[PDB]
Amino acid sequence: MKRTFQPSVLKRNRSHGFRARMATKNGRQVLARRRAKGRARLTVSK
Amino acid sequence: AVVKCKPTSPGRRHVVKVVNPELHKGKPFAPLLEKNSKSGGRNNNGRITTRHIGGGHKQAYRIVDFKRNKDGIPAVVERLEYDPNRSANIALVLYKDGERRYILAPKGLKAGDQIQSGVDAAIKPGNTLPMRNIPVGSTVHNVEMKPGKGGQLARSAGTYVQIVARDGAYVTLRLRSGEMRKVEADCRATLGEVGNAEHMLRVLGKAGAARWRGVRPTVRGTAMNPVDHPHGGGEGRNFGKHPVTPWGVQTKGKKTRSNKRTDKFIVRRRS
Amino acid sequence: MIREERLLKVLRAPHVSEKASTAMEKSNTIVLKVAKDATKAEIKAAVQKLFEVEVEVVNTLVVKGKVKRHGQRIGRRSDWKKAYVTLKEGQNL
RNA sequence: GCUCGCCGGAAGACCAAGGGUUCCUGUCCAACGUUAAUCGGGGCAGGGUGAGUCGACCCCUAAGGCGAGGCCGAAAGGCGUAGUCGAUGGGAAACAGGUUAAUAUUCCUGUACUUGGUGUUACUGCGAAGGGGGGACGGAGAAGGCUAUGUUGGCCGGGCGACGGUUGUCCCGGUUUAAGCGUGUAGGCUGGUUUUCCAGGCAAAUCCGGAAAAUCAAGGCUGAGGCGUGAUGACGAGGCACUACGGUGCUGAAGCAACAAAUGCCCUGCUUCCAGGAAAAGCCUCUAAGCAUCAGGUAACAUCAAAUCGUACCCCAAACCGACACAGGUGGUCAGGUAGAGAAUACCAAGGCGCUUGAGAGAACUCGGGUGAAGGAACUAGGCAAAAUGGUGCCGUAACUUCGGGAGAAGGCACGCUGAUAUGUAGGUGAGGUCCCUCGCGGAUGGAGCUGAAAUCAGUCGAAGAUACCAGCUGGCUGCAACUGUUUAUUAAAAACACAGCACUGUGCAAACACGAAAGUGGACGUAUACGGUGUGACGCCUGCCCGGUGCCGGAAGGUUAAUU
RNA sequence: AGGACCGAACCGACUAAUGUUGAAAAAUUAGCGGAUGACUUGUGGCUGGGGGUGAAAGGCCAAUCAAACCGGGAGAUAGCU
Repeated sequence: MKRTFQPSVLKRNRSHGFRARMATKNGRQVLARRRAKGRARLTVSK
Repeated sequence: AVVKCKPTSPGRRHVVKVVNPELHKGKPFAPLLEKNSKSGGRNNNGRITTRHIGGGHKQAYRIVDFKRNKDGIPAVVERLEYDPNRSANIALVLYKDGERRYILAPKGLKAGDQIQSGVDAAIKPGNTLPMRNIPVGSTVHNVEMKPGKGGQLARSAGTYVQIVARDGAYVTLRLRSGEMRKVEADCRATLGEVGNAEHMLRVLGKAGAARWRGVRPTVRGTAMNPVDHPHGGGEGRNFGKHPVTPWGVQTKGKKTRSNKRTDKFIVRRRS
Repeated sequence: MIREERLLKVLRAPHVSEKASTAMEKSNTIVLKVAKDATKAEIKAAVQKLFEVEVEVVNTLVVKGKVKRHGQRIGRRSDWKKAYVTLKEGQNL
């Protein structure tokens, strides 16, 4: 049966990528929280 | 012509089509076209703001001359064309200086006919004059509401306005609603009725014919749950509410006009 | 013209393999590990000025590094750039 | 290695997405593999992805996103103009053969093509963000011309048969060849060409649009395929020779014709219909400012460039999405033979597989199937399930009906093979020849060869000829819903929803209404034959009485009545 | 010509059996409906939680829905166990 995760790299990067996060104050706050936590990977980009 | 379909399938049994054999069979005049993508009745917030709009056939926009500003220059009707963007047929016309324009096709208009706009124009259908030059008791259409703005009233197939009086800088018009309205005498109108008067006599015959026109199904409030509509709910079929819109406003008799700015231009409501 | 500086940086190694030896003895092609940002023009000029042979054409590809495990710990080797450099029938590197 | 079995519109092949070394070679068998494992998509090491022409990048835009100023909003922000992004669409160019353990339209061989930079000689009005043309567009249908491809014959090579026969109208195999260049065909579209003038195309235009004159009868555009060339080549059945028996090395005949034939191509055509069918650039053309014997442009020539990134491998799957080496899910392309209407179905080809536990035994019981005396729904909530019917042609077919239907109603007959009609018919295809020629890929006659149903008559085998697979059960009365549709993803598919139609009601356009503190936006680039809301639900005959209650609509005297003073 | 007819692909899901620590957190097998349309499908886009979207089942909005998910108020409160 068709499951929920249907991967597409373009859609992934557009919805969750670094530039999408940088485009709004709330996304920038995501990156601030993740940096403060010390995440090795801030976004889906890499 | 208004022709009845033969019942060779149930979806054809009730179809009544309107076949104008005078309409051009080729493509529209390409310089007067524009792209017109569809809304699905959604606004710039991406929200549905008018229900029951979606799908239907792709349509190119035809730039129609509602202003009729080439005054004093005669024009000959090239041909009549189908316009998907409106009920009325349109006419491709050729001006003597080589300009081509689309106009609303008035009743009686044919290829070869002569049309003219402006103060001097003859009193005959297709001609456009300021209403201070049109006799009281004339039938007109494509009537301006502000001088120079372009026609806004009596544009649908078969519609028209009656100039009932002329007083000072104003004329009293009868509209199709039956409303009496004052419009400035400097406003232009085109003589005659809008053509294609048999438009109202077509019968779609099937659900799919409504879908071709971009009309999506209407669900009755009484078929819904209370959360969805004020009419919603009930074990079996129940009503016991006063009929109301989905947003709770009475929908059988309650008047909704509130425009104090324009109240002065109305002489008598439509009744 | 490309500075001698750059040309002394662009070439890293001869690539030694059976396909490389086959290319040498069948098509007069030398196979070279080159800097990742080296272009065909730069590789041509460097080989022509430092091995004093005359170059027909350079073909390039990028080799992607292999994911590996050193003591159950995940690493990855570096991407490197390989150059097939055709020499003109009588140059004999 | 030999046999057997399975798939073959796939269980073969090639991509896109997604994955990321799983690819190839060596070596190892702890763990991983539902067993063992010498094996592996497992461990470890090395190797492997080669582009001016494929794709990305790039030029161009769609929906939509962002958005200088700007408008709006406590702040955050929202909207949006100029712009600038954004493919799933438009835009330059390469093919065949050979080669590696693993890449190839990328390497090699042979033969091509495209865009730009410079520089020659020749001619010369060049130039935009502006104008015009073009690009540039739906659905359905029909038929003609083809090709892919197949069959048969001819040809060439090979063969004479493990058991009766097999020098023959016998058997096996092969009979392939591209882009490009030349030719402009079947066929489709449009009448050209020149002079004069003009309220139009933001300004000008020699361009386009328009009006008029003269003149002429074929001009222009588009266009499959064929033919020629590419090719005195390559490929090629096979044969000989090595062999580290893995695959190479060496050499290589024939390479024609007829017929059939697409869902592919002409075709973005043609015919027809209403629901009326992107954009922008590249491209062509016009001029403005500008330049004015210059730079700039148009042809032929030389010469330089065409970067960068992807390219292995899986890809209906053991490599992607499903926790698994999971009977699930996943868009596009290719399309052989016999039978068949067919991409159904059966058996096969090319190609790929036997699904990572086996060995016995032959109890009950369970699962999936086969057959069954006599009876035939007695079973059961209910014929649930099963059995049955099933094709083509022709005969024949009721009530009722909105005249279409109902209808494949029902019911019934024929059906294999062989021979004759007719040494293979009707039909289709069609060569040589001859004739004409405004001269060719021509037209007319011509009819060789090829191909080929169906029918009838006569015989003939079986229990049975639509013999397998495949493939309607039928009829009568009645409720409900007109109908085709839609729905509770995962216990409900219905009488529920929708529906065409009908009615009421709102709405005069800065519409009513909706989203939004607002600006705005949708409604709609619509205008009462329109648009919103509500109820009813095709169609036919119809739709009675009640305004006391509640709501809505109108009223404007009297009472009561806010802030205010 | 047709929301026309029969029927593959394709889309769906009416009946039965199996399966129910499944081969599968909805499938398999044998039948079944639509199959030029109100059809189906790829790629990308837009609508955001009292909000969307809904041919309307309170359906669906990432195996979650009479108010999603994640974090925070937060050690909510719990005459109850």
